[PDB]
This record gives sequence, C-alpha cells and structure tokens, in this order.
Amino acid sequence: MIQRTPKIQVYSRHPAENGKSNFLNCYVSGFHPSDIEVDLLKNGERIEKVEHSDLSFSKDWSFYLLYYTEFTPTEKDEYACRVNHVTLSQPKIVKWDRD
Amino acid sequence: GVTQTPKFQVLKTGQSMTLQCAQDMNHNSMYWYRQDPGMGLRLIYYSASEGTTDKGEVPNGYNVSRLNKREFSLRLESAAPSQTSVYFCASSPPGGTDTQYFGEGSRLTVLEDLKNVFPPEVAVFEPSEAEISHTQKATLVCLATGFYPDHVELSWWVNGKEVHSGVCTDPQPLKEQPALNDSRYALSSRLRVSATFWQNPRNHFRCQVQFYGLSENDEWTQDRAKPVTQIVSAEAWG
Amino acid sequence: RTHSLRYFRLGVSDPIGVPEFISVGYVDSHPITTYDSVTRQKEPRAPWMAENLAPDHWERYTQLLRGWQQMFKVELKRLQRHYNHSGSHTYQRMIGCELLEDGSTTGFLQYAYDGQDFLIFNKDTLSWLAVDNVAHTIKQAWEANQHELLYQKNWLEEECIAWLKRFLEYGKDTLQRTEPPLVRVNRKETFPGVTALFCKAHGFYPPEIYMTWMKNGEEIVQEIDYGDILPSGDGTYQAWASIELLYSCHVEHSGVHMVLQV
Amino acid sequence: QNIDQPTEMTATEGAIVQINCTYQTSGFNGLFWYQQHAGEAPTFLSYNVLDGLEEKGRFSSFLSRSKGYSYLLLKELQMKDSASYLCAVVDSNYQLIWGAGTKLIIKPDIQNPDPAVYQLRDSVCLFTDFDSQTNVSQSKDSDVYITDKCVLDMRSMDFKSNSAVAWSDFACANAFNNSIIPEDTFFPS
Ligand code: NA
Repeated sequence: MIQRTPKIQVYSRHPAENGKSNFLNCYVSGFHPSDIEVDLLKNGERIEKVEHSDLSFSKDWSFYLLYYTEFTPTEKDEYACRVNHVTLSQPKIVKWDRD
Repeated sequence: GVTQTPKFQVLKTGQSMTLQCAQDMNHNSMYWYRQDPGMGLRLIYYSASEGTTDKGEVPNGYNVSRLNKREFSLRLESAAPSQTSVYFCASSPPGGTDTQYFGEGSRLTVLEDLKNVFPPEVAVFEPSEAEISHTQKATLVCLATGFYPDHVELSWWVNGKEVHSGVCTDPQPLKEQPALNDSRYALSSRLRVSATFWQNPRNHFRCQVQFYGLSENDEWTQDRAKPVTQIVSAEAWG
Repeated sequence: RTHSLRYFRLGVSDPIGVPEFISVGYVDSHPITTYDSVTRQKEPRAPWMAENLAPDHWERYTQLLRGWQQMFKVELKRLQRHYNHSGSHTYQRMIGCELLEDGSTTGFLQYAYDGQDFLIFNKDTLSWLAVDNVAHTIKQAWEANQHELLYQKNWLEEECIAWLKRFLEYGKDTLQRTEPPLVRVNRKETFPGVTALFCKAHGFYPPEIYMTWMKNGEEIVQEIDYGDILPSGDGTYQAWASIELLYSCHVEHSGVHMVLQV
Repeated sequence: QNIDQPTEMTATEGAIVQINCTYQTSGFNGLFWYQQHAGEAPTFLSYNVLDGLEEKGRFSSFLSRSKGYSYLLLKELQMKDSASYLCAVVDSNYQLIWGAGTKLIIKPDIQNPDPAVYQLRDSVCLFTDFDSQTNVSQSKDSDVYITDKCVLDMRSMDFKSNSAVAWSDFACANAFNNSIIPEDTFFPS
C-alpha cells in the first residue's frame, strides 16, 4: 500500500505588503489516502474564521484542498498551516515564507 | 427468472390490491410497467437498488415497496377502472448495456360491481362428415361463450396431453353484445386432425377453458351461483 | 480552447467521519456535481449548473448514484478477496473526455486500487490494460461482455462530448473568460556572487500559462526552477519561474505573448 | 422524446421482412429490440449502440446513429415469428423509452386451396381451406357471431390452413353472405 504525504504550500492571494488586507492560502495536495486535518495558525493559535474547498480529485489518484482566510500581514505576526495525515507521526506546521 | 403474481385479478372499484414480484438472479434494478393497447410500456415506479424507489411516467394511483433485494411490490390503494391493464415486472443486472427480464404479466380488470361476472359455457362440435370425405381431414370446433371479464385460457387435450399442432385459437374474443359497454364475450378454437386419427374410437378430445373470476374471500349476495375461478370443459371421442 | 469533463468515484472499505462513497464531476478545474453516501443526494457544485438543470436531472442521477454506490462497495469487496486484503482499502474510477482547440477529441476510463493504476480502457482497440494478475482476472470478465465495451466507446466518443458542450454553454461566463496575467521580474543577490531572477505571474484565468527564461534571445542551457500553477482563491491563478547567474522572461497565456527584459 | 415504428406489418411465410424504428431523443446509449407473443412477456432479441449490422441466426438488427434509425430484419419467415416487435432506446439519463411496437402477421403459403363451408353438430358453420388473400367480414345480424380468419399448422404434415367460424333462420349457405368468398367455394347439401 503506497501512501503519499501531502505537499503543503502557504502563500497569499496578492503580492503581500505589511498593513494591506489580503487572503492567506494553504494548498494541500498530492496526498493519499483522503483523510486529512488542516488548520490555519496565527502566532501558533488556530484561526476560527477559515474557509475551505471540498475534497478534490486529481488524475494521478491523489487529493487536494484549499484552505484560506482574510488577514492583514504585519512584521510581528507569524502565520502557519498545520496539517495531519496518516503519513505523519505528528502534525506538520508549515510557516508562511512572508512572500 | 422473474416471478410475478397474480396472473389475473378482478377487482371492484375502491378495492385494494398488491402485485408481487420476485427475482433470484441477483439483479439490483427492478421496474413496474403497465401495457395498454396502442402505446408502449409505461413505467409506473422503479427501484435502482435495494433501499431506494422513484416515480416512473405514470405513478398516480400506485405506490411501491422494494422489500429486499429480491422483492418489489406494487400497490393499488383504491382501484379505479382506468387501472384496468396488463402489468409487467422487470429486473436488470448491475449495469450495462444490460437488458430487462420480464415477469409473465398480471391482467387486472377493475369493475363498478361484480354482478355481470360470468364463467363461459363450453361446447365442442364434432367434424362434418362432408369435410372428412372431401379433404381426408377432421376439424373440431370449440366455443366458449357468455363469459365476463375476458380472463380465459383455452387449451386442447388429446388423450390427456396438451396439443399445439393443428390448433387455432382466436387471439381476441368477440363481443356478444357489441353496443353494450359490459358486453359478454365469445371465443372459438379449432383442432384439426387427419380422418383416420378422428375415426379411431379410442382417441379422446377435450377442450378446456380456465376462467379467472372471483376468489373465496370475495362477497357474493346474488341468487345465481358465485362465478369463481374454475375450469369449464367439453369432450368428444372419435 | 482545450476543455474537459470528468467524473470521479471513490470507495473506501471500513472508513474512519470519512464517507464510504464519494462521486464528484468536473468541467476543467471547476467542480460541477457532488454525491456522497452520507447525503445520498446528487447536488450541483457550480451555480451555473444549479440554474440550468431542472430538479428532475438531480432526482434521476440521485437514484443512479445510489445504485452505483452499491455496485462500488461490492466491487471493492471482490477486489479485496482477490488480493486477500483485510482492513481499509480504496477503489477509484475516473471517466471523461476532452475537446481540444483543434476540434479533435479524447476519451478515457480508468480504475485505481489503493491509489495506483489498476485498469486502463483503450477505446480504440476495445480492451483493458491490466497492471497485475488480479487486474488481468477482472479484464477477462469485462472483455467477455462485448456490448458493454461498445457502450463505453459510444459514451466516451459521443455522449460525454455532447454533455461537455452543453455544460460549456451553461458556464460560458466563467469557463470561456480570459483574465490576463500581471507579470513582474524581481532581482536579488542571494549567496555572495549569486543573483536570483524570479519571474512572477498572478491574476490569470484560465490556469494554463507558459513561462520561460531566455538568454540573448535564445533558450537557456542552465536549470530553470518552475513554480506550480496555484489557485489564488478568487477564481484566478498564480505562478513563477526562476534562474541564477542579457536575460528576459517570456510569458504566453491565451494567445498573447509577453516579454520582460532585465 | 419520440420513437416511431409501424403499427402492423404483413409478409408471407418463407419471405423477408424489415421492421423499421426511428427515434428522436436528447442523447443515445443504445437501442433494444424485444419480441412479445400474444398474452406473453417481452423477451430480448438484440442490442445495438455502434453503427453496423448484427446477425443472430435468421434475425439481424441494424443501427445508424447519424440517421437515428434502426431496423430488425427477419429472414426465411415462419408462422412462429408472428408476434409484436418492440423497439426501445436508452436516452441521455440511461432511461428506456419504449416504442408502441409492431404487430407482425405472417400469411401462410396455401399451395392447394379448397374453399368450403361445413356444418358441425355438438350449431356452427366452419369456413375453411381458403387462400391467404380472402378476408372475413363481421356479422350484419345481432344474433349471428362470426370470428376472423385463423391459421392452423398440422406440423406432422407440411399442412397449413385458414378458417373462420360462424354460429347462431340461420344456415351455412348464408352464414358468410356479408364476406367476399371464392366463386368455387364448396357447399355440401
Ligand atoms: Na403514487
């Protein structure tokens, strides 16, 4: 049974600028099987107002998802995407590279 | 393959009815159709799988139950004369390109009252001596007259065995009173044998008519005999 | 422009929250329909699907998908018996077609077991390609039914394409629109003596974009690092291409060519 | 949406008949042909989904998807081929649309006709051994009953024959006066 760990990509909708309203995206893809847990974090704390697409299907038989939230980037605020899958021993926190 | 019951049923207007259908071919899709003169099969209800049912083209006045993977019941809550028809149950294998397998059919007749229901009179007419001389053949004619509704199955028996060779039964019955809406019917059949076969004194001919009328559970208050489901026959020896 | 219609099926044996059966349809990158064994209803996933198909379409396909759901559960049980597999396993199907810009068509039908190719239909030879001997056994059972093979070829070549054209007309305002990319080039000295050039595009639709780096008007020799075409979340996409070191970024999108000279 | 096929067709035994079916549907996923004898259930004959002619013994079924046309071809006709032939199409939503059907009548080939009207006792007047080109009219009188012509096959011989029955003032010499009977019809005294 070949299990495929998720690719996690954290990026903003528009080119980021500290003090300007934007959207933070977390694109989780290439994983198999389908059971997955995704959370968006702000200074290590879970963001409550987070939207997401339904589970999606790729031609290579893996799955993908999009998680997003409205945010205003600042120098002090650290944003991340926390993902859990059967291929992972513990949840993986992927930090936003700040564009 | 597909077992459907009953083959025939007479109902009074407002009476309830359930048509049963079973299949053991491990089919998941089951269908109820009605067949009427001049048109194609009309779907009433269908069941794509066990645990689901949906309306066809003509669901009004009916309801269904997919009881399990094998059985699909059809219910007439309050029988109406418009529901006089021939009903077919069919089933289809999981998927395809795959074909439907049909049950034998159920003839339902809905009447306002049962007062005009009558079994047939059966009579057998021996061949003309003139025919035997002219063609060296013998024709036996059977008549089933005065029956109502048209729920008969006529068959010939030669020395206690059903025959089909030399047999001709009218596909449709004749209306004895063409102007009356509740006209009674007449049916004829002919059996043709060789003169030598007919002239054999030990050869036995019987014309049997199975009539489908009322059951034991049906109420009968009239003076005349109850017109139950019965076999009426007529015999002839050579 | 190249368009496609696809229907996906996912079956899970002994699932954890997770449905036993899921089925989703797509027109290009857009979800159009959804069904699962929890709702037991086929529903639209795009408003332009909800507005153009009457409730009788959804009622009929709900019945079909309840039937197909049961068939999927049964097939996965037989596959697990063939492999002598216990526990939770997955079974997937993908059917669809493409209508290419040049007018030509493609059709495809395939299955996967545990996320790996299992059976691939060839509609030109009317046969199944099997990966292993369990797949070979199923292939002999499916190839014995000539009517079913012919049925699938007709569906892929005629029915699926007619469905695709009908769905393209409904969703024309979304699917046939063009949102040109916004392109920028960023120059930065990274490690001592290593200049990195990033060519970045965003705000475009459709997601198909071509990005490359050229040296003195000629194709590069060195490695170009390509970034995935990602959804921005507003219906548009973003992407990038990068090189290390006269350089120019070349971008092609919906019949428009763009050059950004450094 | 619509399926058309002729109501009725007549052909002669040993000959060839073509039963045409045209359809106008939203989509197409197959065409079926079923056979249904009088008082019996429909049974599968053939299925076509791609273009061409599919032969199955004495029966062949054709499909043209571009023309939206199919035919059921029956060669070397037999009396047993007398039945209804139902055309059905699978539409875009995988639902069967049934045609109203074609009743097929096979006229037997009567080699040596011998038209005659006979009297039977238990009364009835039997009109028999007339050629397939003779038609029997219904009764003019209310108290007289006349059936249509029927074909019987005496399988032990290669003998087929047509017959009509009249029953009820009534006499055999005037029983079929309302029908056009052959000039040399034998009337025994
Ligand atoms: Na109903």
